[PDB]
Amino acid sequence: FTPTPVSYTAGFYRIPVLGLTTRMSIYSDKSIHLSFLRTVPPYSHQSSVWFEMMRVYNWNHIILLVSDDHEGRAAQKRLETLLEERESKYDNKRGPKAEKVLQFDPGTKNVTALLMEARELEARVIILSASEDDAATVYRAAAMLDMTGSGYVWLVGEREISGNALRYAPDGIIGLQLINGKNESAHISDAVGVVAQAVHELLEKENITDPPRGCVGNTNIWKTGPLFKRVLMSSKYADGVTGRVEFNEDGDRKFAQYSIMNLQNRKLVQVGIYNGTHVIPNDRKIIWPGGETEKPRGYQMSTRLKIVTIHQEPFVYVKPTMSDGTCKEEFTVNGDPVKKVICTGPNDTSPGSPRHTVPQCCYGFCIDLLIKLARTMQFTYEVHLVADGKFGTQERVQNSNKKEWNGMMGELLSGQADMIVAPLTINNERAQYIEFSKPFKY
Amino acid sequence: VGSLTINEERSEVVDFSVPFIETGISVMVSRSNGTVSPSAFLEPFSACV
Amino acid sequence: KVFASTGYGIAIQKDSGWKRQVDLAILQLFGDGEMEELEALWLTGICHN
Amino acid sequence: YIFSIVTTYFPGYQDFVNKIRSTIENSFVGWELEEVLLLDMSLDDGDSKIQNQLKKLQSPIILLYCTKEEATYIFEVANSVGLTGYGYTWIVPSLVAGDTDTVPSEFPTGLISVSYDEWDYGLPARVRDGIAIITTAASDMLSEHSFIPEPKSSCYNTHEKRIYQSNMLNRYLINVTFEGRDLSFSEDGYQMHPKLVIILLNKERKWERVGKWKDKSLQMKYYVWPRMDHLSIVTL
Amino acid sequence: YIFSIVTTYFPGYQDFVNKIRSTIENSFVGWELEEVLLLDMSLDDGDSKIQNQLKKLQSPIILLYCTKEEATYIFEVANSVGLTGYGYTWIVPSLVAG
Ligand SMILES: *[C@@H]1O[C@H](CO)[C@@H](O[C@H]2O[C@H](CO)[C@@H](O)[C@H](O)[C@H]2NC(C)=O)[C@H](O)[C@H]1NC(C)=O
Ligand SMILES: *[C@@H]1O[C@H](CO)[C@@H](O)[C@H](O)[C@H]1NC(C)=O
Ligand SMILES: *[C@@H]1O[C@H](CO)[C@@H](O)[C@H](O)[C@H]1NC(C)=O
Repeated sequence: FTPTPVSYTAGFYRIPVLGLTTRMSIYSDKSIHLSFLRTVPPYSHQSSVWFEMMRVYNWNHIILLVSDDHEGRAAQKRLETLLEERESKYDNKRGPKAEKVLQFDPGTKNVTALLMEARELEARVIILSASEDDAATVYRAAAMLDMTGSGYVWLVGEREISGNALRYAPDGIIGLQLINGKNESAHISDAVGVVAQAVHELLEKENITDPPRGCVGNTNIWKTGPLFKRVLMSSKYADGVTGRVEFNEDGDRKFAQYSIMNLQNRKLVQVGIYNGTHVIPNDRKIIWPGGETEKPRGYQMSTRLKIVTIHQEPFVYVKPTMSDGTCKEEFTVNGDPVKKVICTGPNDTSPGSPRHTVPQCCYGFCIDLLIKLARTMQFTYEVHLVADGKFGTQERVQNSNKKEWNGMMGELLSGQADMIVAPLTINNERAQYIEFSKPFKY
Repeated sequence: VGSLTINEERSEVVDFSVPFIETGISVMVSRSNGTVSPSAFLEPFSACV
Repeated sequence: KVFASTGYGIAIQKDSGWKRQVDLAILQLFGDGEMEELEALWLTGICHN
Repeated sequence: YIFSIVTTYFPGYQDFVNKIRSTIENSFVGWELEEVLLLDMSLDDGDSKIQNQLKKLQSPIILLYCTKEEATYIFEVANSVGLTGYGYTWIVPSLVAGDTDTVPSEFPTGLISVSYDEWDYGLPARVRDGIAIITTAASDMLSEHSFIPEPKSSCYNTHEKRIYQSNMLNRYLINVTFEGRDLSFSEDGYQMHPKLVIILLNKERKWERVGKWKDKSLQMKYYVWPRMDHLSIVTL
Repeated sequence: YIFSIVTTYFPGYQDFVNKIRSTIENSFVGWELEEVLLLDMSLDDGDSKIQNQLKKLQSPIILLYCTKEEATYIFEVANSVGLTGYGYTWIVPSLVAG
């Protein structure tokens, strides 16, 4: 907050000021500060360069780890907002969408509960925007819990390519960097050129008649502060240390230029030159982590599944195991072998009572349908019953106007389950939350 | 629209909404004019009497 | 007790942007109890058995 | 019931509209929603080019969110579309209801808003309430911890020696209530159970009151809403 | 199927609307009709009432009867309400038609 104590003062009377070094996003809002005019694009915007990477790497599935504060808040806001393009009347190209955006807590020394529930997802790219304390635990976690395996693709912001992070930096990570970086001097010339271009335009109106000086007595917003600020932020020149220094819709340095660096296991090395859409890799070889060199497809479609199903006499019977860890065979009227699959039912004893997640081999009719499908589409599965014990409906919890899902439908839309096969109806209301097959018995 | 079935060869190119009226290969039968029992003349009394 | 469990439906061009909407709306039609009235208007007659 | 919403990029709007949506999908009542729009303060021709699609949206209820100036301008564009007849209302929050005695001729009638006025908030009584809050919170802190901090030696020079514990004041200071009336606060920095008022821009080009609100209860005064072809019927 | 009709004070209109009425009510087809309007271009505050009562009509087909200047005026207003896009096909006789 080293720039604040002056952003307020001349903010009173609304005297415009110019920002040089800091790059946090808080100072951008038009409601908390009427004073900043930013020469260095703040860390927020650098999200889009990743979206830009997506147009030449196609890893449409994607994981995000926003660290929870206003800093990361804006990062999530912006990245989420990027996807809203492609009205689709082109004609329906595959649109990259964010997967489970696992949020965070800044001051935390154990993240193990986050990575396995992350590693067991469907994607293979990691975009971590964070701070310097954060990369420490992030790396010291991922590099040891069997996370940095090959096929993993990483990205970070400008604040993770340095600090203690490098002193725990995993291989092949990728960073972002502006062409300038820090410069206590160069942008000064740029800014005074801005104010120059502003002055000789000020004569066009010059109805200000003063910016009120003196301490006491002149307690009135100078009636041309905002207008002169619009003027200043509307200053167009093209010759400083960077060309066409512009001011954004919110009034920030528009169209700066980046260049995608990279760590060579002990050495940062530039690869490309990022400029709006101008992002081209220079003379080098983009080496990817986990000991690999080909462009890795960020998707790994899984073959396992977890399927839940209900208890029902004509479709899915339930029988306890034997008395040693087995369960008993049986044949048909034609003596045909009927299948039986191991079933981890959490309901060894009835409701209104305890509940135990004992195995209890279960079979039926839809069981037969499932096994028929398995040999047809190269599957492998593990089955278990429903915790609650009813089809599943809508309701209102907290005895308030809330709305969610009970039963197996809820055990699925939780993200817990993965596929549902049982005698489940097909209504209208339950359609707007899920996709259904074709029908298989009227 | 109109009376149109659903199979694979048609599910290849065009796409199909969820069907509304059921259908399928069925049978048609006809009733029978009465079935007077063969052992009628010993029916209307129990074994006791 | 029928053989070829299929259903009449509606056919649209491949992967358009109306499959979803007509789907939701026709399931709505079932859920609100109207197709019974329609079948009563044309499909089934009076000669219930 | 609610219909289309228009706003213009002002800081603190996505929160608003997302609150609307998240509370309109989380209701057991037969709600609905129409085409939400988006505006721009940059230039003028596109405004009338898009602010009219909402008009064809037969939405008797429109929510706006801006400041008084672009508010006046968009209202002028509305009168340029007309929109002063019976049926079209507006519900706009306090951030446009300025000093509650200025009446630009642009504002059509019926323009309701929520405000929070001193007209029962009595400055002396509120001083009393505040002294109550602070002193009783210090009391509750004493009940927690049998010691109490000291005034800082300087507003600026104490910084070289500002070496003390970490104050968990808000962890309790948010939660204090006495004098019968409960004043549990919020963590994120505002009140809980705020007392609000509702104004209506009467055709008298003024506004004082219609009804009062408190603790999630609508104490009204107009059991049927007025007008600016409407019949009344009775049964047994 | 014919919907509302709008016009102004240009002479020779009563006979027009009387024709439309008499030939729409001596015909065994199920036509209809909606709010038949009348304007006053002679007032600038009428343009407000112009947009006002103009909004009150919703009609996939419209008839209008005036001369070229008033036509430009009314159409310039209507481009600001939305009577010109998809569907609202206008119909005018050959009086404008210079
Ligand atoms: C906030 O303060 C309230 C009291 O102001 C706490 O409430 C509980 O303890 C009080 C002690 O006398 C009781 O009077 C209240 O009845 C009791 N609450 C209920 C619902 O019974 C409350 O725990 C405090 N909470 C926090 C988070 O500080
Ligand atoms: C800042 O930019 C100027 C302009 O190119 C350059 O000469 C100077 O070396 C830069 N500052 C540093 C510390 O490199
Ligand atoms: C069945 O009985 C009806 C009674 O009138 C008679 O008309 C018909 O011919 C009979 N048919 C057969 C197959 O017995």
